[PDB]
Amino acid sequence: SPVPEGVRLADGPGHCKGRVEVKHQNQWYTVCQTGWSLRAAKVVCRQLGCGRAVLTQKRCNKHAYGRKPIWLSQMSCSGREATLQDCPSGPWGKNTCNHDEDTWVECEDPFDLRLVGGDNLCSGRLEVLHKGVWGSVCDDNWGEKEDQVVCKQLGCGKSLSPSFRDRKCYGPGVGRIWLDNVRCSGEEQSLEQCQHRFWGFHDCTHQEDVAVICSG
Amino acid sequence: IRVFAIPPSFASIFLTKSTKLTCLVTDLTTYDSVTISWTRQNGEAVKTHTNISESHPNATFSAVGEASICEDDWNSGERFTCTVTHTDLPSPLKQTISRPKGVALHRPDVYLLPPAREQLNLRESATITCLVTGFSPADVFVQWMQRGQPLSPEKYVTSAPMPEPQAPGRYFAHSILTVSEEEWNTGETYTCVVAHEALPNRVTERTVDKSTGKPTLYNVSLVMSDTAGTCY
Amino acid sequence: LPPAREQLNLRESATITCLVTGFSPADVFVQWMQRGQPLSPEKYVTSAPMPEPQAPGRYFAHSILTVSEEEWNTGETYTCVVAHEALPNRVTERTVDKSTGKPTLYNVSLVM
Amino acid sequence: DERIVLVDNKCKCARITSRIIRSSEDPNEDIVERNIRIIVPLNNRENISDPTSPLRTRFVYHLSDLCKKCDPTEVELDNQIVTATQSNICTETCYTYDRNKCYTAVVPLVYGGETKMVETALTPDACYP
Ligand SMILES: *[C@@H]1O[C@H](CO)[C@@H](O[C@@H]2O[C@H](CO)[C@@H](O)[C@H](O)[C@H]2NC(C)=O)[C@H](O)[C@H]1NC(C)=O
Ligand SMILES: *[C@@H]1O[C@H](CO)[C@@H](O)[C@H](O)[C@H]1NC(C)=O
Ligand SMILES: [Ca+2]
Ligand SMILES: [Ca+2]
Repeated sequence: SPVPEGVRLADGPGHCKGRVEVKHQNQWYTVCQTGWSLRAAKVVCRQLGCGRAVLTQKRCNKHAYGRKPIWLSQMSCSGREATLQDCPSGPWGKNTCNHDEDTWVECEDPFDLRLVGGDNLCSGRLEVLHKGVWGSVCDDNWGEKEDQVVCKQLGCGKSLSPSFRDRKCYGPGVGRIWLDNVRCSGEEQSLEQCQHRFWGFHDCTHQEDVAVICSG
Repeated sequence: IRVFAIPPSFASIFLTKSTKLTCLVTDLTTYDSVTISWTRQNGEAVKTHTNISESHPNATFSAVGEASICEDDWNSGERFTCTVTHTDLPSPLKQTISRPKGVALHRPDVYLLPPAREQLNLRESATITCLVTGFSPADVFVQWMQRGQPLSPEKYVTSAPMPEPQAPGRYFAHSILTVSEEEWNTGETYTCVVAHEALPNRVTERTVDKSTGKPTLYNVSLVMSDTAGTCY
Repeated sequence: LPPAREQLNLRESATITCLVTGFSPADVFVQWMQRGQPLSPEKYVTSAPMPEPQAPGRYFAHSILTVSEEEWNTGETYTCVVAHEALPNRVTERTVDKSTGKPTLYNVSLVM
Repeated sequence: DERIVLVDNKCKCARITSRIIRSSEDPNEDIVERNIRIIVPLNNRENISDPTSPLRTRFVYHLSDLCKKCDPTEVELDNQIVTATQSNICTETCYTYDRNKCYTAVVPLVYGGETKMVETALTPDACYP
């Protein structure tokens, strides 16, 4: 049986949304396996690295030009397993695609962060990308532990504890306060891996923002 | 011969994300000469999916036939009908289905009732109750969870909506979950997820636990000071 | 089941549940009486027998009566008389009230 | 370690903890305890952002509006992820000040005739500009 070389998610806005297109040896075709739970969508999203699977559904075919043939094996995958290579597949046989429907999948935008307002980077206001928008992080709880996690992710070195005397050189923000009550205990790898309140809910003002100055 | 055609409720639409139509046929004799057909309002045919189940104690056969049409056509108000032909029946049967229109939307309330005190003295089992009420129309989906993982369906039973005697146009339903007494005394947590069309976000959640219930002790303490004008 | 406290807090009505299980065969009749006087059939809604998935051969049902908040607060009593052939006297009763519960305490401390 | 914090309000300085004590040995005879700790200010005024407001000598503490949850949570349904409303109940008065917050005011300053309004610090230290 063919081994998937990759997934591309064509016919969708960007490459984190669209129709599931398994790369068959040489020419590739669309797949409509039954029991398409979110577990397989999570592995599909992890193939591209977009982020977390949010939704999967099969859409009615009304002159959608589904020229791509269909596969002949199932892909029962536990979701916590590795790439599509390491999940069992049926021994060829017939297809489970009775109703002619395309499989849809909706991944999420990847995370990103930066410092704005500081010279030669490694300093300034904190902006985090989510839902395709940048925003500020509240300073209600900003311990020294929460400062070093941001610094190493951008490779700016250990923070030098600049206090608030030089934190007035960046000013306030205008964007939405995405994060609040951030509590980072361990190093982890990303700020999103910490415990926060929620995306979009806060009790802060643009005057109270977070400024992080690393070594550089 | 009896033919039942159930429409797809919004509860199925929420989870399956697919609108399918089923025409249950009961008391069938010859399954080699039957045809489950689905047609639109003009006469166009729709591709069907007929599956024949196993045998029955009363020497009858059950016919299950799925027809799939996506929600854009169905929610617009178009009418469908089911036809079952049999070589023993001189005339094919016609059963039509469609979704009603013109009903107001009222937000439902969620109530969780802890188990009775006189039940846990037997050291046998407990019973938690999830109550949803005052909602229109009569469509509701209730599912229980524990630690973020769905429970086995048997552990709980959900009933159909019933009218409310004191308020016209409003209904209610119930859900019952059974758990061990030692599990409840340990301090595990449970969750009742309720979905209805009239909710602001379409999904609501409540949680019950032994610790956060009715306390026997109310150790209230009040401290007065003339200098503590701020609290960290 | 005593009525929900939050339902009373919002001050519309109260919900009294009569949960009866563990009877066989499927033959049960529940009624609602207040102060020894049976209430009208239009006061409660009666469920229907249906098998218990856990233990086969057992059926169960329930009945709910809505009461006014002031009527519930005034201290009126309610009961759920049940009838079953297997019962010794064919009549069993369970009764609750507002006072039905366990006595609480208040260890108030005032630090002047 | 044996207590769990439910609410940690700062405006009303209210804190509620719950704990189960294994009294005796029967599992059905363990008491559930609820502790409430309230610190009341005797010098703060009606409006904490206006020094001219009169003094406050009446405090009301509703426990139904204190132990309330108002933040949508994520729920997995094996086919999608949805946001769920915790409570349906969701202008509150702040009795005491908050350390994590800054309180400022506008005051007229006259010198040589000209009047220069300047931002003040009602709180002693709080945060810095
Ligand atoms: C308590 O004091 C505040 C501050 O004076 C009042 O809110 C201010 O109202 C003025 C106009 O009257 C605005 O210029 C300020 O922007 C307001 N402050 C804020 C933070 O927005 C508030 O109305 C007072 N409360 C009462 C009950 O009088
Ligand atoms: C009363 O307070 C004391 C401590 O001051 C505590 O030991 C006792 O348990 C409290 N009473 C109750 C009924 O909780
Ligand atoms: Ca702050
Ligand atoms: Ca905060």
